[PDB]
Formats: sequence, C-alpha cells, structure tokens
Amino acid sequence: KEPEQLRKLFIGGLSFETTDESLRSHFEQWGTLTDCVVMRDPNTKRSRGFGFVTYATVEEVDAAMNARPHKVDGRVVEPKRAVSREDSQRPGAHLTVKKIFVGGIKEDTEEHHLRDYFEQYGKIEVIEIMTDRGSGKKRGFAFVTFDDHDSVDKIVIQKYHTVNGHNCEVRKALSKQEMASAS
DNA sequence: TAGGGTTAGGG
Repeated sequence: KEPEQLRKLFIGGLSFETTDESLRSHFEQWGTLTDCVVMRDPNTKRSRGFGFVTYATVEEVDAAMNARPHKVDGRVVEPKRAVSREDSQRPGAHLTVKKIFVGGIKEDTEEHHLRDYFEQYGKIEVIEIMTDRGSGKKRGFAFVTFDDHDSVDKIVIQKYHTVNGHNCEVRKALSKQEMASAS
C-alpha cells in the first residue's frame, strides 16, 4: 500500500461551519476516505479553519487535486499535499510556490536532463541552470518553474529525485529576503 | 489555511 502521509491532503480555509461530516461528504466524491477531520481549538472546541482528508490510494488523491477549485459548504477552500510534521518545521514549508530550487546537480547538467525528470510532475514554464556572474562557471544548482503549485508540492514531499544520473536535493524556492529571514 | 494527549531511553 502507500504511506499515510502521501495519501493525505491538508484542506485550508475551511468555513467555520465545516465539520468532519460535511468535509467527508464533499471529498468522498473522489474516493474512499480512510480519515477525515476538522482541526479544532482544544479548549473552545472552535474550528481552526483547516482539516485533513486521507484517501485509500494516491491515485484518488490526484483525482481530488485535479478537481480544483473546491468549494466546501459554500466556501472556496485550498487543498494541498500534506507536509509532514517533520518537514513543516522548515521555513516557508507551507508557502504556495511554483518554483523549486534544485541543488547538487553535476556541472554537465543540461536542460533536457531537468525536463526528463520534472516534466512528469506538471507543465514546466521556466528552467534556469545557474552560473557564476563573471567566470561563467556552473554553480551546481538550478531553478524550475511550473504552472501549478501542486506540481511543486508533489515533488517536494518526495525524498529522492534523479537528474542527469544522480540524486539531487529539491526544495521550494525562497526569495532573497525569505532566505535572509530564515537564517 | 499546518495535525488529532504524535518525537530521546536506559543501559
């Protein structure tokens, strides 16, 4: 079977009136849910405005994501691949971004190498293999931009990515200022 | 719009 983490979706922006039952009624349209829950304030019992839905298979998760936009209880919500508690500790881990930072790529890496691995996740809009300003030397990293934030999410929730024959690290791209705030 | 009494012992 597939790991519970990859079979789960974070549902943000829920109407304060959405309950486990109404959330389930909506999302069961795309598959068998093994878990469905609205997070609430431990004390006031009030809804925190987000919940989680888990399907029996990742294929059903993909169907749900392909069904966006989603409107639950009259409110447009935002379904996202669930980022593990461990990974949610990283700065910007929950940001909606369309660009990924690809690190540790060999110096002879070319755009076709990046496409052969990344296109499977979604439409690529931009690819930029970074080089040094002045020497023209390859720097060992690149940026890839997609047309859907879910393409980036589907990627970053995975541990390994093979480009030009070897593994490379992939993370959501952070702005110059985001980088500065994180360190 | 980031998790539900869900994260370092004791040899």
